[PDB]
Amino acid sequence: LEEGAFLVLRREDEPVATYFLPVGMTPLVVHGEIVEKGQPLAEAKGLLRMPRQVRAAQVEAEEEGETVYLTLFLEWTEPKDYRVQPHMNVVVPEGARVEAGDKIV
Amino acid sequence: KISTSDPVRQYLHEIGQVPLLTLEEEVELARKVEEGMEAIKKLSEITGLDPDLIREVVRAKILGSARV
Repeated sequence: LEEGAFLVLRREDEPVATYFLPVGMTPLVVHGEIVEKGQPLAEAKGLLRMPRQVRAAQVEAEEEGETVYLTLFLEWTEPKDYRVQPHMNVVVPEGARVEAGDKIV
Repeated sequence: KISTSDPVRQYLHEIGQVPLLTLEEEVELARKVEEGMEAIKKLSEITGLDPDLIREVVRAKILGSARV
């Protein structure tokens, strides 16, 4: 990311784990599974900020002990460009959503 | 004054103001024209009116006001 880290783990292939890291978390590339030993040894010190483009809403928490497991919504916007030729038409205005079947140009 | 150069600085002024973008605007307007053409034909269908008639009503509306 610009500011952020996605950590996923396919034991075999099934996405066995999907745990994200807000900046201020110190990652370690290929560690971890000595005995699953809670070894994404990422340090949390001070501010834990957010990537500014991707948003965090919908909160959930199952409360126990020293840490709670949390499940949320992660909507990162991907900048992807296109180029208009002479003969291309811009049917769409200055910012509007589009469907899977909703031709643009 | 002498109309040698008058309708030239007449023409070359708005062609000075609009010397078409060789593709962009050029075609931009052509398309619009055909858009009118067909709009008009389907309007003939919906109203039961004449194609050139609708054509001229449009024309009269655009130019502001005219005998036509």
